[PDB]
Amino acid sequence: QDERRALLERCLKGEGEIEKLQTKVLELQRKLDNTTAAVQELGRENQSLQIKHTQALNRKWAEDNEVQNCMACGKGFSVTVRRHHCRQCGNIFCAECSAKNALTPSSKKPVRVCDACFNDLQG
Amino acid sequence: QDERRALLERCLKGEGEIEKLQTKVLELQRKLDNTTAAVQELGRENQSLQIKHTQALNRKWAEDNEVQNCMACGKGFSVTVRRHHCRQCGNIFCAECSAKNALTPSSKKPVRVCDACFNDLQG
Ligand SMILES: O=P(O)(O)O[C@@H]1[C@H](O)[C@H](OP(=O)(O)O)[C@@H](O)[C@H](O)[C@H]1O
Ligand SMILES: O=P(O)(O)O[C@@H]1[C@H](O)[C@H](OP(=O)(O)O)[C@@H](O)[C@H](O)[C@H]1O
Ligand SMILES: [Zn+2]
Ligand SMILES: [Zn+2]
Ligand SMILES: [Zn+2]
Ligand SMILES: [Zn+2]
Repeated sequence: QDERRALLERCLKGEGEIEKLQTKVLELQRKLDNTTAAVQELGRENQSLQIKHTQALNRKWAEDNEVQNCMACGKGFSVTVRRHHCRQCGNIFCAECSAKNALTPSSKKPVRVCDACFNDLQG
Repeated sequence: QDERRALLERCLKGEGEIEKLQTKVLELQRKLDNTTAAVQELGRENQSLQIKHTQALNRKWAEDNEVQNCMACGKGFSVTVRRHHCRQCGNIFCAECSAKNALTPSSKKPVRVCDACFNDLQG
């Protein structure tokens, strides 16, 4: 009589704690999936950055004969299509791929830079 | 009686399943806490690289008026203690803290750089 009246309580209360726990689990799962996806994107991004920073440090003024085409548009050099350098990356380009001058740490007066390095300086 | 027997079981099984679920809840929390900690850590890392990167992509030839001391030894500039620039970072140094020349992407010939940037460009 009162025996089953209390067992139902224990049971009903249990089948209820379960439903709650299960919900908490689907919850933490999604949040885990969410944060896991982000920490992985950070791992890739950190390797991407360290690598680019490294490549930016090796930068050196290129030797003319080593570059036969504009490092930006691929145009070939000749007597009519002369060489120019970017004071930022040290690469060689035609005049149309280095028509802009910018303020760099190498000179007080703006110097020649390629389009890529120009936009990097944020201006 | 068979009714009382069944109920007890229903309940025991319920208790069994709850235990499993509670451990799982704590497992997912442990993992979510570790990942959430790893996220903030790697995030600060990439930010620091962004900072160092943006900090370089904003360096210009420092104005002499805005630098009253060698960016390296604090040595103050005078009529005799002249100002000099490092072509890699654009900062100002005394002749003693910028007595070295190195190869940069800004010129074909070695240019004046501070001790830092020299050894920075691996000597
Ligand atoms: O006059 P030229 O014979 O074209 O010589 C070129 C110029 O001196 C370019 O200077 P610039 O970058 O200031 O144009 C330089 O970057 C090239 O390496 C040289 O081949
Ligand atoms: O000649 P001075 O009167 O000292 O003028 C300084 C020199 O021209 C320095 O050239 P340098 O770095 O190539 O020596 C330059 O870095 C400073 O900005 C100038 O104020
Ligand atoms: Zn070109
Ligand atoms: Zn460039
Ligand atoms: Zn320097
Ligand atoms: Zn000094």
